[PDB]
Amino acid sequence: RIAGVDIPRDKRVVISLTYIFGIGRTTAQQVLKEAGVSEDTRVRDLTEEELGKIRDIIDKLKVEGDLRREVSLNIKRLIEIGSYRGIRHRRGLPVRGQNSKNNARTRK
Amino acid sequence: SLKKGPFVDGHLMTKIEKLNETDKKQVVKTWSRRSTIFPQFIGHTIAVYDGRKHVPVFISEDMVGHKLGEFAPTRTYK
Amino acid sequence: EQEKIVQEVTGEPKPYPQGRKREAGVRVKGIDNLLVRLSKCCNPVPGDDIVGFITKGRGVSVHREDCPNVKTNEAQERLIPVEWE
Amino acid sequence: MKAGIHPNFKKATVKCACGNEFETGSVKEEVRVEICSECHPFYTGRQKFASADGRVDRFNKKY
Amino acid sequence: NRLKEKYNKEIAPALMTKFNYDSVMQVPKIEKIVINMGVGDAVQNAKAIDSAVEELTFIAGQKPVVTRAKKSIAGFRLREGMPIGAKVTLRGERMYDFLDKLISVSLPRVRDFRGVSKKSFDGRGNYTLGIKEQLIFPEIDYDKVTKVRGMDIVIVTTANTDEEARELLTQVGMPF
RNA sequence: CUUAUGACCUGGGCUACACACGUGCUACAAUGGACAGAACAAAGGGCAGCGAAACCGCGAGGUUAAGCCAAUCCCACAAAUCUGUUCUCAGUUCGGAUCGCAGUCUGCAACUCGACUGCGUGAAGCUGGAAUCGCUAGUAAUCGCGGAUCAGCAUGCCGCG
Repeated sequence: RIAGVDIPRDKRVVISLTYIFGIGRTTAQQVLKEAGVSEDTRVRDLTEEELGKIRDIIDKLKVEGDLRREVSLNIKRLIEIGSYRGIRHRRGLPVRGQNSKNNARTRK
Repeated sequence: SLKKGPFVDGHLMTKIEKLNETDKKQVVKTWSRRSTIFPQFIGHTIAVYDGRKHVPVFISEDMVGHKLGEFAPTRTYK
Repeated sequence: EQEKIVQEVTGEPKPYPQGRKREAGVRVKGIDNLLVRLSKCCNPVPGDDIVGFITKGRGVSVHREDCPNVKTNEAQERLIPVEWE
Repeated sequence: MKAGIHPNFKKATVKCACGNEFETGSVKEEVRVEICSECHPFYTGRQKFASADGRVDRFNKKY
Repeated sequence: NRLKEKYNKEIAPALMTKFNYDSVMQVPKIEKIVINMGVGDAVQNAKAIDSAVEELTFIAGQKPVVTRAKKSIAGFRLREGMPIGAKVTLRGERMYDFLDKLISVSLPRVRDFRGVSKKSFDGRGNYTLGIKEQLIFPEIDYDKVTKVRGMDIVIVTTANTDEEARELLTQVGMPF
């Protein structure tokens, strides 16, 4: 697959492409705005000239590994420079600014 | 903030321009946790007040975009 | 049995949460009232002089110079000549 | 070469979506590829995107 | 067939002058390609052994062989006998054509493939491929893929030293 | 009690978190989700206060600014509803936390410690054990809106259909 990980062949055009890491719903709409494929066809049933225009737009964006690097780069950045928000990423506690006596069960 | 520039207090900009003009020198007890970090501050060590003491910290080429309040552990835990 | 008293006295570090009665005792290069801590690499006592290393954060370690940890320091600028006061 | 054990071996015509036509001998006859190695940009020396994108910020004064 | 004419007419004269060997007999070759499977599923599932008994045959039609572990291992809860993984051995014409599938086709389907491990030689002139996912080439057919185990590939050369097998794979086209 | 248990300033904290508890919303979907069309309220508030229209920003909004000390003008285009389109029963086109980056406002200042968008990420959960709680008719549940409080901030509480 273009992302290196598949889309299911029977879903619609927008939502199958949202399984691509880094690509959500509104990122899919900007691509298909440039593609112009009406967004409701079987993605088992396309042409490659149609899908070659799908490829190079994905080639233009931070999609597969690059978006996996740079946030993990930022995690490795801010922890190793102190930077208290680094410690909240570090210990297993919330980051964005919350209390602590309450639930916070996404991180312990 | 958004477009007013990164915020500094007048005393912080004063002594660091006295620091940058001649030579790097002793640490500075700031009480301005609230202030940002400018790219001129690199290599300047300063003392941030934590609530009960001024903790000395370092500024490198990576600790640039944030404020000074990222380096003030005010709530110690175990 | 008095070695068992040494076993039962574990709990004297328990008065070192909740603060301890401390002066400015490690005078930091003539400047007082700065966050420093005693080094656990080797104990800072008046043998050789005692030097404060600017850490990344979480305190300043008074590493007690002539230590194998203080001698192998990358970024020698972080070492500060401080006073035992 | 035991008979009745090995599956067949047919001269494959491997084709990439960018036009890279390639020849092997395989079990399947036709192989149509989205991105081959010659289509892959890391084989094209530096790839165009991530070589220019992998920079750190320039301690961004700009605003 | 394509790589052998490339290897004989182009690659072999190139490396010969590169290190000044005294004969064509001293020019190193890459003889055999052996592929391990090594699945320890038979402790839990004997039917999971049948996956990649059938599936590895589709990669290269030389059928892999039952590999029984020759020591009973209680820490893995494993007795002696008790087949663990399969063994694809491959030497000859199709194997460079298997390498033709590897460089040209397979490697861009590793979904975050980059400059692969340089220093993974045994100090002899032989190389191992670190592959953890088996969906590398368009035969794999995801809907008929229940088992997610990858594949281990060994490169065996006649390289008398090691650091020209370094330079062999570059002229072959192994990316780094 | 008193050159301190009083007064003033900075900054911290009242927001900590291995863990239980009440009390509240958003959900675990097809009586749903998504998009589009159509139509319908009551009550309250507005002078350094509301800000129309207009233009620009994907947007939160910015810009300038009519009108309104008010049944005149503005907040404010209500939501559920209805009709199409698409979705087809799975941890998914449900979930929306958690988290990254990019932003906007107010204010000296949003780091601890604000709200809200924009992009991404997409877990827990697929009606919850023993036991318990509310309700006699516009109530039960359900859906939005207004206001005190406030520079700023509501899943809070009043009050309204």
